[PDB]
Amino acid sequence: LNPSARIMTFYPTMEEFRNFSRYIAYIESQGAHRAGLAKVVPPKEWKPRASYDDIDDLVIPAPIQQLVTGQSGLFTQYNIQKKAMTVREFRKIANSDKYCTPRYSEFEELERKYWKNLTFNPPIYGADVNGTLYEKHVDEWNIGRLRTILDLVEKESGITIEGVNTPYLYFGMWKTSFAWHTEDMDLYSINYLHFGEPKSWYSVPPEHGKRLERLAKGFFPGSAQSCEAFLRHKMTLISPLMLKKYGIPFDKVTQEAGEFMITFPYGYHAGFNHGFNCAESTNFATRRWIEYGKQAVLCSCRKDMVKISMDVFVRKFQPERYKLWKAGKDNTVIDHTLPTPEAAE
Amino acid sequence: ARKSCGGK
Ligand SMILES: O=C(O)C(=O)N[C@H](CS)C(=O)O
Ligand code: NI
Ligand SMILES: [Zn+2]
Repeated sequence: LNPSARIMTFYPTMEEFRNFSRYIAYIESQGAHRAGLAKVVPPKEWKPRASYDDIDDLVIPAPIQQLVTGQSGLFTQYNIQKKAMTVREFRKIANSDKYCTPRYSEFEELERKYWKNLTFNPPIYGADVNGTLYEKHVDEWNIGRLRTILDLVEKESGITIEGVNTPYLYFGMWKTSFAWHTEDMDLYSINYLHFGEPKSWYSVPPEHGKRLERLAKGFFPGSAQSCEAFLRHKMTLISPLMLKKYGIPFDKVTQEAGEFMITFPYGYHAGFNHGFNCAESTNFATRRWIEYGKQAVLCSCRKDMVKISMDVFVRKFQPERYKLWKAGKDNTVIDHTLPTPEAAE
Repeated sequence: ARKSCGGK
């Protein structure tokens, strides 16, 4: 199923849309996960919030200015911390003639401009804001409470990891970027574009992720020497033309306001914002993720990087392998094509 | 620990 591992789009009915975990299992039954990324368009009758006009005073405590350095499809992005600002102020800048989206016809045009201009006129990204724009009463696909097994971390050990088991908000402007990465602990992430201009994505199938890694180590050998997991630093940008040149399979997709993107364990992805917009995101899990989390290769070189104890997941969901794993003897080989166990239905 | 999207 989905042998091309191309990014799939889904249009669930409200009935199917109601149960989050269940629907993720469904799209996995259709091979969605093979692409590393999937889009889900909500029922048109569905909205997370009534009006966004009341958020103008919302504080973005730590905007970052993205200074990209490099050439020929290979870049390293540096972040400059900026003083806090309100959504109102941020929007002013995003729409200012200096930072506004350029003119263009077809996305392919805007895309060529992004890759041409990204090292010029460093933009400001309204990233990693703690919070949610969901109304408290919305029970479908609520990034605040998705009720997946990732909830076990909090339930068991009381541990909160912001952005991972709590929601983040992202206020983008033209040419703001997210570098190539998989999620912390190779989890899933969910991303909802509340409003504004599009967000475009690139994705490498999990079954090809190791090839991207090898390519990246070759391009940035100093960085790979210093840390195995260096891509987790989220500083590495690589153009689609470069992927093509080196024969890394990938697909692209553009996410529009009102649409969800789902990323899947060990799906590498990267992208950029088209212009002023706002997205909400967090991580989540399924039973299938557990083996990924056990095998995730993590950043060594920075302190306090996100690390989740798998012990609770292995004891609960792999009791038969628990002693083996604790002994370092668990040899399980991940098969990226296999759907989550919940898809039996 | 926190999730962070940006390099440095
Ligand atoms: O939702 C994601 O997995 C993701 O990579 N989001 C980035 C933040 S790292 C973004 O929207 O810019
Ligand atoms: Ni991500
Ligand atoms: Zn590192």
